[PDB]
Amino acid sequence: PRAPRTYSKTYSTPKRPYESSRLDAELKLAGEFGLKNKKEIYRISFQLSKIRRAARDLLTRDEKDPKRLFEGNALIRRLVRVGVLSEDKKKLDYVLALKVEDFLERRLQTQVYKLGLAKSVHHARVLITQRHIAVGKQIVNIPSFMVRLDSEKHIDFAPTSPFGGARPGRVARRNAARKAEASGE
Amino acid sequence: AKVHGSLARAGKVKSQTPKVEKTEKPKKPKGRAYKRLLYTRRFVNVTLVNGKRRMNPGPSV
Amino acid sequence: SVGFGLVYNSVAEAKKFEPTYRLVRYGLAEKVEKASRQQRKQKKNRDKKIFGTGKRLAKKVARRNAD
Amino acid sequence: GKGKPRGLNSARKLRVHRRNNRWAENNYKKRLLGTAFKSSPFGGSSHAKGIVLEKLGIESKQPNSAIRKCVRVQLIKNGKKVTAFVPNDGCLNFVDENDEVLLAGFGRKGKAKGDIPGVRFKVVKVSGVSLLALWKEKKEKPRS
RNA sequence: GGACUUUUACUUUGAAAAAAUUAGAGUGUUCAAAGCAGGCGUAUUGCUCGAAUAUAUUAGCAUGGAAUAAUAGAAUAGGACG
RNA sequence: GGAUAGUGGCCUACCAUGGUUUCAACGGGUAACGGGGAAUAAGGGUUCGAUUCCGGAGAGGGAGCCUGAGAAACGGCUACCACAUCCAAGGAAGGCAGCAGGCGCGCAAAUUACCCAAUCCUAAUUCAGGGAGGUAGUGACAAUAAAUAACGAUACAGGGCCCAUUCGGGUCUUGUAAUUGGAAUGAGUACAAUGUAAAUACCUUAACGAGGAACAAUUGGAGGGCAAGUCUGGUGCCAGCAGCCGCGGUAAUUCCAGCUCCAAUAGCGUAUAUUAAAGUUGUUGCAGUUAAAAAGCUCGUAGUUGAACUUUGGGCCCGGUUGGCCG
Ligand SMILES: [Mg+2]
Ligand SMILES: [Mg+2]
Ligand SMILES: [Mg+2]
Ligand SMILES: [Mg+2]
Ligand SMILES: [Mg+2]
Ligand SMILES: [Mg+2]
Ligand SMILES: [Mg+2]
Ligand SMILES: [Mg+2]
Ligand SMILES: [Mg+2]
Ligand SMILES: [Mg+2]
Ligand SMILES: [Mg+2]
Ligand SMILES: [Mg+2]
Ligand SMILES: [Mg+2]
Ligand SMILES: [Mg+2]
Ligand SMILES: [Mg+2]
Ligand SMILES: [Mg+2]
Ligand SMILES: [Mg+2]
Ligand SMILES: [Mg+2]
Ligand SMILES: [Mg+2]
Ligand SMILES: [Mg+2]
Ligand SMILES: [Mg+2]
Ligand SMILES: [Mg+2]
Ligand SMILES: [Mg+2]
Ligand SMILES: [Mg+2]
Ligand SMILES: [Mg+2]
Ligand SMILES: [Mg+2]
Ligand SMILES: [Mg+2]
Ligand SMILES: [Mg+2]
Ligand SMILES: [Mg+2]
Ligand SMILES: [Mg+2]
Ligand SMILES: [Mg+2]
Ligand SMILES: [Mg+2]
Ligand SMILES: [Mg+2]
Ligand SMILES: [Mg+2]
Ligand SMILES: [Mg+2]
Ligand SMILES: [Mg+2]
Ligand SMILES: [Mg+2]
Ligand SMILES: [Mg+2]
Ligand SMILES: [Mg+2]
Ligand SMILES: [Mg+2]
Ligand SMILES: [Mg+2]
Ligand SMILES: [Mg+2]
Ligand SMILES: [Mg+2]
Ligand SMILES: [Mg+2]
Repeated sequence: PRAPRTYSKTYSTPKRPYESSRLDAELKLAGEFGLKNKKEIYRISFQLSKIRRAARDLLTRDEKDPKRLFEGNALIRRLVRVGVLSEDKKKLDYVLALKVEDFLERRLQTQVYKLGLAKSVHHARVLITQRHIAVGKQIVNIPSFMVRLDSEKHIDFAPTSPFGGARPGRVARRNAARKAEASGE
Repeated sequence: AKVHGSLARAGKVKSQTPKVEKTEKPKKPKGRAYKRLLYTRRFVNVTLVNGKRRMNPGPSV
Repeated sequence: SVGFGLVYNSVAEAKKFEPTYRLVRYGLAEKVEKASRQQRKQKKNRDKKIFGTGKRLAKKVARRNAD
Repeated sequence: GKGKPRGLNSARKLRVHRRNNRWAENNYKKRLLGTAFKSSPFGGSSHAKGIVLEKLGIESKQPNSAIRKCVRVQLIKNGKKVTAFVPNDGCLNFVDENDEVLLAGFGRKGKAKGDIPGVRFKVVKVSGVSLLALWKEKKEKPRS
């Protein structure tokens, strides 16, 4: 009799499971952005469906409707803060033209490669989850982080792990310890 | 239909197929890395086309 | 690390208002041994069956089995 | 025209006339008459467990010719006897008389499947393991 | 100045309307599902934004409207106004 | 009038003969507690709601009643019925649809653990008590996040802004490997401290922990629908597959296998139910000459539906909403 913990699923599956043209395009998005499985594509196709739906519902309301203005702007104001919506695409008619790569572009996955730090999307992954990266003070190991506009500049190797200073790894430190004990004496 | 026809022959073919052990090969990657294997293979290097861009052609052609 | 903290004027007042589990963390109050819940509860049901003094019915017990 | 009452005040007759023609809908009739609880060999349940009476080679319908390797199972819960197929190759030897098999439908919504006449069910586990576990030799049939 | 629906149906606005849940605002739980948290500053004795909002009307209550659709009225005048 | 706390056919006396019903009474069925709500997502709808909140009901079945503000109470009593325990056979004693646990049932559902620290409740009451509650256990019910690898060197191909008479190779760069090279990390493991009522685990973090036969991803498929094989071997209308259409009788693209390949991926398959697909229930929105379907015909009560018309047109006043012009 404890209050129920609410939850929701984050993704959706396609209506026709076998489509060559759709299975290729999904593979492409997988390889460009270093994705894991179709589910990660799917999760984003979902976000887009929800945002285009709320927009559609706003655009059938008369302009200068308090609800259309209040929710219209806030939708646009969040889409800009992450770098999904351009410095001006800022009308609602434009979010409706937005697509998935616009979201996929903002992955801390894709930003670690976008500025240096990686030289791969796959190098970018293994880096992130392995604890060397930081956004401000904070280590973030989630490749889905979705880097927001004004935090873009704080992304650099973490205060720990060799790539930020403060000791080398324990692979390296083992290699220093074999050169010592063996031919050193 | 007649229900009492012969059960004598059950498992005939499976039993009499010559057993063949599967050959050891390298472990394929799992996860994001396998998917990377498909992308760079399926379309980057473009090593297979008749114009039909075959996925699994039979030996020779 | 983030946590909470308390400063009590007059330690005597901290001994009055602290939840006693923190007093034993600080050695400021003794850890009290007690029977386990199940054992305690069971003795309560056993002492339910008794009405009165105890030791008076133990004279009743003792008056029999001399036999 | 159109033959149906359009009056603003005709909702009762529209309401009931549909209630009446819903009874030509197969899956509405079934669900209302409780056919599942009554006439179904399962109780309307997803699976039913029962014990193997005898094994029956059922010859398949034309154009196909073969012997389909089924078993006859009497259900623990209704005691109703039903004849069920055994999938894959030679699994027949995995099921012996008196063996207490777990049964499941054929996925046709109770219609018979393919070239097997009258066989509306399929074996799943013998004596509590699996057929795929046995057929693939991941497990052994429990020694009785 | 305050009070007519002859009698309705219909339609507008509003009140009265539990939370959860649904939609949705705000908030970097490291992302997220969530949660309703939190955010500043000297961190020495402090300061401070929140915890919106939208939403069944079937029926009732309050209300603005009188098209549509019903309905009542003077004919053996036993009619209306004084 | 009696009764109730009180209204009242609640009950009684007398007196009337009424009350409900095709606008479906009454009865029968429900694998029926109602609602907040849930699934499905053009809309309209369809299906579900035992189950976290509210309300109801019950405590094996019925009825009775004691105490009390409050019970027709069941971890209160009395009795019958059905069960059912102990006995010295005289007798006594019981109601897990509370928490754990057992049996039974079945396709179907976890520990006879810890604690009042939190939430709140009770009492004469800060203290006592609380299987309310919370902690841990079990738990692929659902849900979120997302490791199973990352980056370079050599050797052929490669495409190759070239440099070309004749590898006359510019300087790159994609993939490839019985070839090497160092880097990284938590899955674990573990001092501690953190967490906690005490512990567990999470977060943090010393000492450890990644080179293949490991820290080895799986489940379904590869004739069509439908994404991927005319490859090899076996079988020979047999064994088997195949939701549907189909496949197998000696060259099987469909079975049994090896190889390869596709799909989804810590998840995938199967059965059943349900929704969309279904304008195949049709108000929106179906069909009825021959495809399923106009009653042989007319009358006709309920119901449904029902021509037109009665204040139009004109003239003034007051003040709002969005509009381009300037900062
Ligand atoms: Mg929400
Ligand atoms: Mg018609
Ligand atoms: Mg109509
Ligand atoms: Mg034949
Ligand atoms: Mg056929
Ligand atoms: Mg929000
Ligand atoms: Mg959030
Ligand atoms: Mg009304
Ligand atoms: Mg008219
Ligand atoms: Mg009276
Ligand atoms: Mg009364
Ligand atoms: Mg009376
Ligand atoms: Mg019932
Ligand atoms: Mg609803
Ligand atoms: Mg539709
Ligand atoms: Mg309910
Ligand atoms: Mg039930
Ligand atoms: Mg329950
Ligand atoms: Mg009760
Ligand atoms: Mg019971
Ligand atoms: Mg009780
Ligand atoms: Mg009772
Ligand atoms: Mg009890
Ligand atoms: Mg069992
Ligand atoms: Mg289960
Ligand atoms: Mg069990
Ligand atoms: Mg407490
Ligand atoms: Mg206490
Ligand atoms: Mg899970
Ligand atoms: Mg140690
Ligand atoms: Mg954990
Ligand atoms: Mg290591
Ligand atoms: Mg290794
Ligand atoms: Mg194909
Ligand atoms: Mg197969
Ligand atoms: Mg062959
Ligand atoms: Mg094959
Ligand atoms: Mg439909
Ligand atoms: Mg309509
Ligand atoms: Mg039709
Ligand atoms: Mg005909
Ligand atoms: Mg006809
Ligand atoms: Mg007639
Ligand atoms: Mg006739």
